[PDB]
Amino acid sequence: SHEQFRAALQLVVDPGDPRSYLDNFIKIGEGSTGIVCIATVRSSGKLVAVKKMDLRKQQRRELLFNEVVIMRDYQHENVVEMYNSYLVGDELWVVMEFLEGGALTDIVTHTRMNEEQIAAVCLAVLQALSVLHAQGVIHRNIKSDSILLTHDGRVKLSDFGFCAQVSKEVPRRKELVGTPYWMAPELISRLPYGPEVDIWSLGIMVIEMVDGEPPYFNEPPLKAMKMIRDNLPPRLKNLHKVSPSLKGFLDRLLVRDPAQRATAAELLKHPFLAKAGPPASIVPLMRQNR
Amino acid sequence: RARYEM
Repeated sequence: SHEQFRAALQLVVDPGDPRSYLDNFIKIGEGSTGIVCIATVRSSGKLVAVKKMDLRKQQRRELLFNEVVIMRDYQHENVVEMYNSYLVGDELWVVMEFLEGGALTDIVTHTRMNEEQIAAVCLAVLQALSVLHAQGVIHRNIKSDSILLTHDGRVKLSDFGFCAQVSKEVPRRKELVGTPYWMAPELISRLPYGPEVDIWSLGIMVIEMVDGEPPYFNEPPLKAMKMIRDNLPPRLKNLHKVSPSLKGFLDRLLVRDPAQRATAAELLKHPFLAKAGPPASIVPLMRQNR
Repeated sequence: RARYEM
């Protein structure tokens, strides 16, 4: 079935091999689906990013088409740009925008964001999601690792490898997909679910930005899932430090019943987001400036 | 403390 699956991808990717125009591949990170490198475009000296995914090593091979569906149809300015895809041996390579400021993860684990900064991240994420959700796309992997920055503090949504579509014909999804600590309780419970799962996962990312880590992070993933499934919504460890406006915002995200949870469109009008600073306000958080 | 997907 692997040689079968390569042949299918071949019909959907761009022809050729980007090794013919890229130099100096350097691995800068990874996920479960594969690795991410920086590369230099030989003729110009421009930097790009390259995601490499081994076809043999996927939980669910069929998700790899997500990368092609989003790249073909669902582009926006708070979303990382995908340029080309190739089949290189047994790997799918995706050549994409290089976000040189790195991932929000490096920030939330090494410094404290203030609320102007938190609100700017949430605004940017929510702008991306309102548009995605309007077109039936659920990201399903919202967390700090999926949010990338430029050198000038602009915020983009990345890693659509786990996304799915919904429609009049297919209004809810059923698959168990995401990162344990960030999964919505309805998704852990295997209830059919929609875009609302991204809003819950966003709330967990707000807890990352306040506390440094998602709830139950000190537990094995399976156990954390049970606790999310069965308990009241998790609390901030640093609850005392946050403003009533941040807490009111967070209470609209971390609502167990998905029909009571706010939508991205609604959230863009919340007063908490009035505190959002410009991209400039994010710049000092980055490793290269700290 | 695993950040990997499922």
